[PDB]
Amino acid sequence: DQAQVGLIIKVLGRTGSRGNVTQVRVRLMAEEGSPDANRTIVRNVKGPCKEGDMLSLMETEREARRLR
Amino acid sequence: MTTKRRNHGRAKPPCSRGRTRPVHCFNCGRLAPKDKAVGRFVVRRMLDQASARDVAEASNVYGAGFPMPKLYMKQRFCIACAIHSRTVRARPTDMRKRRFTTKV
Amino acid sequence: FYGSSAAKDELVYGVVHIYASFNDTFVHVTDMSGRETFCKITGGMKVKADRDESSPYAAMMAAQDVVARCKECGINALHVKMRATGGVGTRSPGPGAQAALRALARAGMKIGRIEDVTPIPTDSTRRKGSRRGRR
Amino acid sequence: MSAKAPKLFNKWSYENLQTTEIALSDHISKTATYVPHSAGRWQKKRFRKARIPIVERLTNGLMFKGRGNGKKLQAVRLVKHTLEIIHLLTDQNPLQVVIDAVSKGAPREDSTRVGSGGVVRRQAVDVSPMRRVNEAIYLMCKGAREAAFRNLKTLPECLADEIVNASKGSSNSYAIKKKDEVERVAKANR
Repeated sequence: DQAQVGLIIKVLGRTGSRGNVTQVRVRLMAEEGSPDANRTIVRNVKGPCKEGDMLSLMETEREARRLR
Repeated sequence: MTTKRRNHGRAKPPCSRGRTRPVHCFNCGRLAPKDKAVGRFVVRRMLDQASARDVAEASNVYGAGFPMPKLYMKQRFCIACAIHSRTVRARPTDMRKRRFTTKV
Repeated sequence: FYGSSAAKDELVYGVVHIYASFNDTFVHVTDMSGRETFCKITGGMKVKADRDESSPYAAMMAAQDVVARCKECGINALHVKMRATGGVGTRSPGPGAQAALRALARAGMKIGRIEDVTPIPTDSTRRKGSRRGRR
Repeated sequence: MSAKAPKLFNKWSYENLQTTEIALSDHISKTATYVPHSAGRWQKKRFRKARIPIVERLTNGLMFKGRGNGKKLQAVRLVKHTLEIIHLLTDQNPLQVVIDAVSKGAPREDSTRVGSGGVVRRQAVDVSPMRRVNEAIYLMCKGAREAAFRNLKTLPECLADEIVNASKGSSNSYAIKKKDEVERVAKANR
């Protein structure tokens, strides 16, 4: 795997409609000053989240919702 | 029957033309008169903000170097078309008479 | 090597035609000539199931095998030309646009002088459809 | 003195322990209490369930399916045995093995139904921290009941087996196979 920490920088808002999934933004604290222009990816999350929560990322360069 | 709309859903006034050319739709290919047809102007981005950053990094002569172009188009829609993507919606009586002219 | 050896240690400008539609996405390779080419990639090779061959994921997965084959052709810098659809189609690209660009940039290829090159008519033939539309 | 500042299960020490992951550190907490037996109010608020260790949470969700099942005190009787077993098998403090297993059996990415058009669509959806914890626990301790259901001769021992193999990443464990197969859809389709 890749386990790449990121801090939930804020609650982006509510996306989905099941009452299940929320769409939230992740900020990379994984970087040590390595170049990232991404630089804060939006990620869909499963279950409850809170700000300052670290979580591992199995993927990077995610725009989440897209047009689909 | 009842005159629901004075201008009849047209920008064509009575006693002038009585005929204005048909125009295709960019959805379903339906034809309607130009005046009836529902015009919008899009100004569609060629990159999302999120991706704009990443590409402007790898650029030197572009992005920072010149502001990115956009795809411009006019979009003439049918009635049914418009309503279903909810960019035109039903309004109460007082509001239906309002216009905003050709400005956004 | 196979690529540059008389343009080596200097950037070389390819051109990349990107055609995004709602059935597939294409990524092509041209060299500021268009008379000779090195690779033709389709979404449908990377991802199977026809719905998902025009999806964002298709684009990005394909894009990495642009970069793979460009660095063997001496190509480093890439001009890009984004194309929507035909002149009797729409004026909208599919979802495979905006995905491909970012995938290439992040993969260390330079990108400059992006353009919008698409066939828009002064006027053309009767558009496919009917008077009453598709319904 | 010698039980004022010192804190044990009854011989198992919490100094040794370290949180294995850095994704999780506010949903995995350390024990100080000498039994995982509950007596408090454990929920009232959205996060108030992460103020407490994985041990307590696990022992409560250990089994259900009542018929005259002895609930909490009974569960604790099995906890004791399973800790001794895990200890001599890893040759290391059993507690710290639990810390590991909960993290490494958890699915870290998922994919869900969320599409429309008479059809479903799947996207890569990251698993939240508390969910990694909870889901892992449930799967491990589901495995237990199924293993002894008509089968084996073992009563606590299956728990110890599972917790070991989970910490090793071995696909014997009921938790590990789930993480595996889910991620083969959620990193093969976005």
